[PDB]
Amino acid sequence: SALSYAALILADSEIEISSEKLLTLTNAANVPDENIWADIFAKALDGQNLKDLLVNFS
Amino acid sequence: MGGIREKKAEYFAKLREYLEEYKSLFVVGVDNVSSQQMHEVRKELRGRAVVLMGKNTMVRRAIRGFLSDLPDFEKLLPFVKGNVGFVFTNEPLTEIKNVIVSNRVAAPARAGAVAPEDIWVRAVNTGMEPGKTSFFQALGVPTKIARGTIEIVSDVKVVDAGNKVGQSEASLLNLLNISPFTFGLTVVQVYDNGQVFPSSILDITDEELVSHFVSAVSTIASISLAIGYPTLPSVGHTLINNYKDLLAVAIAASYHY
Amino acid sequence: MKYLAAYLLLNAAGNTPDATKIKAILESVGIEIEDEKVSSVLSALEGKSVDELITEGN
Amino acid sequence: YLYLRAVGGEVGASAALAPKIGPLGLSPKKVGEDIAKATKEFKGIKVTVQLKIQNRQAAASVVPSASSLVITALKEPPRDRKKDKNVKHSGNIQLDEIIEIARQMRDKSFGRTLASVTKEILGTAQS
RNA sequence: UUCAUCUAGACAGCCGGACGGUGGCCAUGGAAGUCGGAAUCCGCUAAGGAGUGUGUAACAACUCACCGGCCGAAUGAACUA
Repeated sequence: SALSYAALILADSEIEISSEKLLTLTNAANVPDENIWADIFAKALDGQNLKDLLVNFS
Repeated sequence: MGGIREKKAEYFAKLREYLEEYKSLFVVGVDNVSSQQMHEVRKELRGRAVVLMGKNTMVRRAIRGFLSDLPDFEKLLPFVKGNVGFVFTNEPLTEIKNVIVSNRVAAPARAGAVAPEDIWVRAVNTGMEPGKTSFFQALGVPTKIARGTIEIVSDVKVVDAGNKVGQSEASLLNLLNISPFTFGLTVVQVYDNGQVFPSSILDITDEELVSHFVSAVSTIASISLAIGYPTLPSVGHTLINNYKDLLAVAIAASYHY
Repeated sequence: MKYLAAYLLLNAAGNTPDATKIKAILESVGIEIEDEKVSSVLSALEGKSVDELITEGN
Repeated sequence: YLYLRAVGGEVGASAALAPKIGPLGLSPKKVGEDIAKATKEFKGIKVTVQLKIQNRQAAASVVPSASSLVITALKEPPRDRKKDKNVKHSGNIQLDEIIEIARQMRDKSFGRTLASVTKEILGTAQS
């Protein structure tokens, strides 16, 4: 997903996963901003260990 | 053959326009490669875009640079080595290496050359009649006469990578008919667009990126499954997590329903 | 990594190259791109079906 | 390779075939047949034929060749009687004739381009 | 002193490379790089001469030309006193 890929790149670069930072990467890609989808995404990512989730999975 | 140029400043002048005509400029090593092999290798390049001349007349990339705005001086340490050419091309950097570096032709090693890789000689009958077996023994190849033929006792490494091959060593190997290396235009270097690439880059991984891609793909996939964020790939798994976890509470416990 | 996520994100949108997008996304991240890393990823990408590589997951 | 000399149409000469050894790796008049069949028209100037030997086979590297190709096209057997100026016989090859000789040569020749190949044959033709 | 070669890198030495038009007409027992005797273009092109010497009856290799590097600053040939 463009939104999931944007989150993993933002964490790899060392920058926080928020609405501004996702919006700038999303705009550079050329994909239109949709308020609901990045807002859910930041909310889903809230309270998470990105590192611990990333590795297990079937 | 006579004294007449044998040009100076004239062939440089043709060469001047040649770096400027083409985007991508390579610094390349013929030394090893035979010329049916080089000349064939060059046939490939030539259809696509072409190679031209120098000594120190080559090192004069500076004049070419001076005409434009690109390098001087500024380059890391001018990488040129014995036996260098320039390849001027349309062809992007990465592809040029795969043509040249992958497709090399074979040929024999040489006396006084540094071995590029480990050299071994096999055990079995040489097929040769009694004579100076001693020459083989001198190198540290054990041989003995079995069945009236010279045979090599065992497989062993005669020379390692990064050590020079002795003059005796080379000659004796050639008589055995043992060769083995890959020859073609070793790439020392690349210029494109203000950027300098050395040879480590130029062997261009790629399998590692597949693994990293698939792992990146799994990071995304993982994030997707666990997170619950339902565009096309993730969805059926995300629903399953909310069960995986219920079905699950049953297994440890000891209420039966 | 930065590079991997950036081309993946673009692939989801459906399009990519050196200056136009790869450079644009990482620059949108606010990070300075190493050219050698972009060049290596692109050279590797040529003649590859990204969708097929994804279909086995590893 | 270990090389040899030949005349058009020759077989079985004592001096040329016997001491140089009979290819086929034995049994001359194997090769003596093979060279002779191939040789073409009247003897003229000697050609190289070049010997390569394999297990119970002989093979020869024979180029009279691209110039013998010129002879066929022109319908003129000699070569340039009065060198580089003007020939005694009037063998002017056409431009269409020379590119077709170049087409056929292009495998044997290295040449990059067909236009490159036309120079190489033309340079041979003039002299 | 006179003529040539040198920072576009000479020079002493050491190191290193060579595919293709194609083994070229005359004559002769026989020249085919190299006994005698022609023209001399070109590919591609770091570069790869229809060839410098060493050969066999004749053919039969290997080097050199031409070209590249390690070093860095002058250089050698002719005459004259």
